[PDB]
Amino acid sequence: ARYLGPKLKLSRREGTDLFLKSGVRAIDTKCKIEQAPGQHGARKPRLSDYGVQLREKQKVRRIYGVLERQFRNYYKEAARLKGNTGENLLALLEGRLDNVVYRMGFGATRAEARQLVSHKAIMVNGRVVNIASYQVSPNDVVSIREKAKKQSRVKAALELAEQREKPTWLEVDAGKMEGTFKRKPERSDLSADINEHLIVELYSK
Amino acid sequence: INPVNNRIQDLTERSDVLRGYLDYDAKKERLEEVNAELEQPDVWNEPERAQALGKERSSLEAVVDTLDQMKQGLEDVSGLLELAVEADDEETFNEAVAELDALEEKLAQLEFRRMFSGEYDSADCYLDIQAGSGGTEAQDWASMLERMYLRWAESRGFKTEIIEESEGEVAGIKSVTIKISGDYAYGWLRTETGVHRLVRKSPFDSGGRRHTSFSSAFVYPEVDDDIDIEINPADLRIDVYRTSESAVRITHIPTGIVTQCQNDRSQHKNKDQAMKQMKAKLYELEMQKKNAEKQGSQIRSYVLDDSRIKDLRTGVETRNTQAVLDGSLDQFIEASLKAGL
Amino acid sequence: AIETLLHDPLFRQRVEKNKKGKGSYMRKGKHG
RNA sequence: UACCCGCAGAAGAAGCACCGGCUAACUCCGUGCCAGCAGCCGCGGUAAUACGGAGGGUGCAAGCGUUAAUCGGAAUUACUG
Ligand SMILES: [Mg+2]
Ligand SMILES: [Mg+2]
Ligand SMILES: [Mg+2]
Ligand SMILES: [Mg+2]
Ligand SMILES: [Mg+2]
Ligand SMILES: [Mg+2]
Ligand SMILES: [Mg+2]
Ligand SMILES: [Mg+2]
Ligand SMILES: [Mg+2]
Ligand SMILES: [Mg+2]
Repeated sequence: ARYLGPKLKLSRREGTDLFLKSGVRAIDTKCKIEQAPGQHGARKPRLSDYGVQLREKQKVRRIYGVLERQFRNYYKEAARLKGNTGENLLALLEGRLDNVVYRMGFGATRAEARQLVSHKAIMVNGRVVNIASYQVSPNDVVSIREKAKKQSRVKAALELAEQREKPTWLEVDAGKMEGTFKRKPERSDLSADINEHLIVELYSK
Repeated sequence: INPVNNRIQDLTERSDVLRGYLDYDAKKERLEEVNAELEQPDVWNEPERAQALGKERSSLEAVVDTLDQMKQGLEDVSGLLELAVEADDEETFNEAVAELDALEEKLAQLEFRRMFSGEYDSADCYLDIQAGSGGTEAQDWASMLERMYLRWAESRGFKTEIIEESEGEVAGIKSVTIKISGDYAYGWLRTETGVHRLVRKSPFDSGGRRHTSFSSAFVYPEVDDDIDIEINPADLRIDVYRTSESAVRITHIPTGIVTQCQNDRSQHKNKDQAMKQMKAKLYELEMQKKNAEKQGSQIRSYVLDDSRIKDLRTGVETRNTQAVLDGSLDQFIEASLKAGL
Repeated sequence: AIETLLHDPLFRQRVEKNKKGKGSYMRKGKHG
């Protein structure tokens, strides 16, 4: 139920930086980010129509740390919901508790955030929530609980975040270690490189 | 002296090889238990069983005993040689040089004995080469095979004779029976029964395509006047046909296998020959059956394009294809014998 | 039963298909 | 009983299919129309990305493949068409 293997390999495969590592050390220094993995890395075969879409799908899934069935379910949900499908899907993905935590800056990485969530560190409206797939609604305060507040990792994560670009759709306090999910993000708030449309297309063949 | 020196070690090596082939430990073990049994006095009360046991023991001892002798004899020889070297005397040296020969000879004899296990290995035999389905090419292949075999026979010192030949209209032969004659012929040739895969580019074809043909050889020993079983007169059919009046074909109904003869001038002679052949064939089939009870058909692949011959079952390859064709197949046969298929 | 053994399809004269000559033409290669 | 609190220590917890095209993923070795593969087209006859093994990858994941069976694709019974 999780990808436990090499993280930078995935990134390499994708092409881009997936932010699967903390962002202390630049991704180029840790790995040959340009060259794809394995023995046949330097060769770059011309990718098919299906294939590109698939790759795109993988990228998004990889980024958030979501396996396939769950992803499919999410997609379905998005489709069901009113409005643009890809956008909806993206929103749903964002809404995940672990993702939210990561955004806030309590986990260096999304994986870290997920771990924290698992290990009963994250209260959501004062009630300990353990499920990484939990959807954080608007006006849901989400905080570190007092036991995990002392952890040196959390502060490091926060620091890292502070270097990173801040999301408009949250509001987080470094001292209090508690953040309010103000609103579900508009597509413009998220990364432009994600071609949600491709993903949508893929799940219609 | 150098040759002598060479001979000491070589002999030893061959003895070692022989021992390995034998798998002597098992034999020794068998002898031991058997010996123990013999020692127990209750075995001789039942006579036949006792006799059987005795029979079993002696051979076991003898093979093993022979091996022991070889081991020991060789050692003795070595010692003698050493002595000679130490004490500069001619006579001793001469003795050392000489005594070894006998042992070697004995070893050779033993090996020969081991090789020819079957009862009819000593007798002369009937090679039978029948061409493939293909067409002209198959016939040609068959002919080639026949030629090879005859050359081999010649090399050996075997008296060959064509009992029957049927010719292919364009070229080659449809089929051919050959009587080989000489000491231990069947012992060599019995291995070479089976199908032979020729693979070459067909000159008989207009294009330069690469064809794959087959031909069976089938070898059976001559067993006339010794064996008790005889063909039932009702099952035996005689048949006459023209030479290429004289020739005679014989047919057996239960088994459904035939044998013919056209070499003799009158009918009577031919018929007799056919009968002789037929009985031999029957004997062979019976023995085969027995073997099976006790207990794909392609034996060799001659690939003339890539220039390699490879006996399938043994797993011995050679590139001197031409040589092999010319009757230098001894190597394969000996390997086969060693294998004991 | 030797003649029957020789007869079996197993031992029917194969002929290798051409690559450059008469039956040369392949519509689609082994790989794209 | 759910639930909660404490204890210890990364500790007890990853496989299955696939990588000729369709179809995401390629190389070396062995064999050599054999052994075998195969859903279709087909592959294999001594440089096999198609067989078997390895390394490498891809896809799913406490499951993964195969078989069966139904609709779909099939506008291939067409009312829509
Ligand atoms: Mg599950
Ligand atoms: Mg929708
Ligand atoms: Mg592909
Ligand atoms: Mg397979
Ligand atoms: Mg090779
Ligand atoms: Mg090869
Ligand atoms: Mg080839
Ligand atoms: Mg392969
Ligand atoms: Mg159907
Ligand atoms: Mg219909």
